[PDB]
Amino acid sequence: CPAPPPGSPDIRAIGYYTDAARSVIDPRLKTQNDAAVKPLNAFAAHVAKFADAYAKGADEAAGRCALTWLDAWARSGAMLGRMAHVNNDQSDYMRQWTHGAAAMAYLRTQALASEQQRTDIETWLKRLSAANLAYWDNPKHKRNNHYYWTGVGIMATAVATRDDTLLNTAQGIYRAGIDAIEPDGRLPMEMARKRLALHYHDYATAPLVLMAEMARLQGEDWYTYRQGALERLAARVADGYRDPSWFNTQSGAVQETATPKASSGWVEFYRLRSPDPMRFDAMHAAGPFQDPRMGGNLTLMAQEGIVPL
Repeated sequence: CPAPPPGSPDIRAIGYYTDAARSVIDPRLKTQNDAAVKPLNAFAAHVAKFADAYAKGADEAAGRCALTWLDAWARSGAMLGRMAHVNNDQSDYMRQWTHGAAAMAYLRTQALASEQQRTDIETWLKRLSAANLAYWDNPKHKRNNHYYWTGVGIMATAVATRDDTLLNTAQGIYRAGIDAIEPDGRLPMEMARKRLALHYHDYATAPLVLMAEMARLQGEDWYTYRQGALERLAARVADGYRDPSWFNTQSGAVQETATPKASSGWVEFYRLRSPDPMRFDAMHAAGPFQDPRMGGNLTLMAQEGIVPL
């Protein structure tokens, strides 16, 4: 168990896209963004590592290691300060993604927390939840995938705290995504990303499924809501990787060749829930998948459960 990095209240992230469709990256700005947010990404990467090692069994130390990192940032009031904007709201997005990754690690290692630790972390996770959720009160922020990733931290905090109010708002974020699916299967805000249209349909499917799976922790079958819709979106994503023909036309760009990776590991869960599961064998074969912002190892979590008992 290493030592936790500093939990600054303040974030200064850097947007790195150059075109309106937010699909062409500036390399100079991505390297600058990577360095600016190295401690946020490092915090998520370790605290998920500690959870994966915990879920391997016979390693209560790793679980208690993450709870030390999470408790340290809790008392630092980390990420609750200034979200510095330079050329966009990339800092806000990092708070959304880092909160999620944090809330997942606490959801997964919760059982080993002391009472000083449960109080510190949960109070922090709810005080983050309020912050990230207040961001989306401004109607000028389109509620695209970014909105649905905010639900990862809200949902995990809700289930971890057993807060029925946070459960509903979290359900509202998921349902808002499911409602955004169009009859042809498209999410029009993800479809407007051109050469990354498939990629962002994939990236949009990840928090929706993961939210639905944590709802299973409380016996709720969220795939019931607007049943069949998420299948349509999930199907196009699986179709797009074999043949990007549809995505090419509906986006007006030639999709960017790419193998499924990391966040696209939502398919490890959804294939257990779909009516037509063998359709996702090709994506499943690209595994295993691991993503700190969704809790860690999605392939194992789909087999052993999000929360190891």
